[PDB]
Amino acid sequence: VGIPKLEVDHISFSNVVSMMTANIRTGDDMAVERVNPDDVRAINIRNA
Amino acid sequence: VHMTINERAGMSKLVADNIIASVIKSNWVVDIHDIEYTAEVMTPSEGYT
Amino acid sequence: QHVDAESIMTAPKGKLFHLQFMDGLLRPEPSAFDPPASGEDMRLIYPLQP
Repeated sequence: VGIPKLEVDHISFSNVVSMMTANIRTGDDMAVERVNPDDVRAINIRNA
Repeated sequence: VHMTINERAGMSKLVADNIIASVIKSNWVVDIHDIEYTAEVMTPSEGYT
Repeated sequence: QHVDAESIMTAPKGKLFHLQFMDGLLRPEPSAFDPPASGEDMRLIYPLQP
């Protein structure tokens, strides 16, 4: 029992859902390094 | 362990170090195979250079 | 203030020095994205009074 707030046709003033933080800044970001494969000509392509 | 390494390819310098730090504190015996060296015998005097 | 392990063996019998102990019960842990660590801290002294 309890009709949804929509499809009932009257304006009202209800509740929402929130959070506390700035949320988008932590003082960081994903910090990844990439080690290069050594030289060319010896790299394997044939994995199908 | 008796960890043996065939090639140092994707050795992230952090984890490439952590192995050596584990040799000194866990008696880890590690190996390398692609290294070439021409070491030579030295006398008692004149030590190391 | 930090003392040494060589001075702890030569300190005079009746001279009482102070050596501070770290609490650190409430300390915010690091974020999910940050550089790792490699074989760290070794502690050398412990009170047994307590």
